[PDB]
Amino acid sequence: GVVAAAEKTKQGGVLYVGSKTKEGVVHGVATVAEKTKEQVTNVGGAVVTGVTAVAQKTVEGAGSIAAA
Amino acid sequence: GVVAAAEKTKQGGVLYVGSKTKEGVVHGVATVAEKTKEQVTNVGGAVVTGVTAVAQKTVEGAGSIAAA
Amino acid sequence: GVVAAAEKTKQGGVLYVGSKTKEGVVHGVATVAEKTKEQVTNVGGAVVTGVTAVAQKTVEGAGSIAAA
Amino acid sequence: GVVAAAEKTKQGGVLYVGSKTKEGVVHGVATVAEKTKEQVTNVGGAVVTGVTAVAQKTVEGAGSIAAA
Amino acid sequence: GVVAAAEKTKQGGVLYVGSKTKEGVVHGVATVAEKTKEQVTNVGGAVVTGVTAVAQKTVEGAGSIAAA
Amino acid sequence: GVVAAAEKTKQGGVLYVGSKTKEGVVHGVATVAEKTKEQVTNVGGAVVTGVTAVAQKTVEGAGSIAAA
Repeated sequence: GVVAAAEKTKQGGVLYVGSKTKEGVVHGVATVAEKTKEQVTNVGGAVVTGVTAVAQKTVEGAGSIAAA
Repeated sequence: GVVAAAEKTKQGGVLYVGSKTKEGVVHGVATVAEKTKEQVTNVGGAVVTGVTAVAQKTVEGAGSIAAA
Repeated sequence: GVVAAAEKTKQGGVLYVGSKTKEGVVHGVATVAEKTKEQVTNVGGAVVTGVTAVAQKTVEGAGSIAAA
Repeated sequence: GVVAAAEKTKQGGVLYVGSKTKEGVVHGVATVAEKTKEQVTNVGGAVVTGVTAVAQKTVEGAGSIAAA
Repeated sequence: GVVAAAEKTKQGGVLYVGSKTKEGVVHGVATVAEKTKEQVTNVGGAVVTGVTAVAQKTVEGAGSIAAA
Repeated sequence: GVVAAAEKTKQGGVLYVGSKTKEGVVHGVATVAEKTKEQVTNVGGAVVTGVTAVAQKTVEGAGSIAAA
């Protein structure tokens, strides 16, 4: 087997973005393989894909991953 | 078997986005493989796929993954 | 097996971006390999993909990963 | 097996970007290899991808990684 | 096996960029190899990719890495 | 086996450069080698890729690395 865990505790801003382009296909996070036995795809934290996407102060949480 | 867990505890903003392209397709997070025996896709945290989607202050939780 | 974990605790700004370009495909973070036995894809913290994407004060959390 | 972890504790801006270029695809962080047995891909901290991306005071957390 | 970790504690501005150039593809940080057994990709701290990208006071956090 | 770690504590600006030149592809930090068994890619601190990119007072945290 394999193990992982996390927790959070706590005890105690303007931004301008105008987008402009005529074309672009976009992929966030990816991998590919033919003839491949153990394709394992793992993702955590904060992630998004968009022709525009913006990351103000985005992560206050915590985390981890493991495999194989 | 295989193991993970978490939970969250606690003891105690302007942004502009204008979209512009007419259409051009987007896929957020994915992976591909022909001829694959141990085909595993695993996902956590905060995720969306959309032509625009935005990540203001998004993650307060916690989490983790394992497989094989 | 493999093990990982993390936590957060706590005890105690203007920016201009105007985009302009005529075309661009964009991929955030990616890798590729044919004929691969142990294809492992892992990501943490904060990452986002867009023809524009901006990272004000983005990470207040903490984290780590391991595999194989 | 392999182990990693981290934590944050705490006890106690004017910038302009004008974008202008006519074309240029962008990729953030990436690597590639054919015939490759143990492709292992890992990332953390704060990283983002676009034709322009700006990193104001962006990292206030902590972390690390290990594999193989 | 292998180990890594880090932490942060704490106890206690104008700049101009106008971009102008006619074309440029840009890649943040990358490496490549055919015929490779132990392809390992690791990144930390703060890094971002753009045809223009600017780093005011970007790191207050801390970190390290190790592998294989 | 292998080990690494670090930490930070604490207890106790005008500049003009406007960009103009006609073309440039730019890569931040990279290396390549075919027929290479132990391709190991590790990076820290802050570095950013852009045809013009400016680093006022950018890294005030700390770190170091080793692998294999």
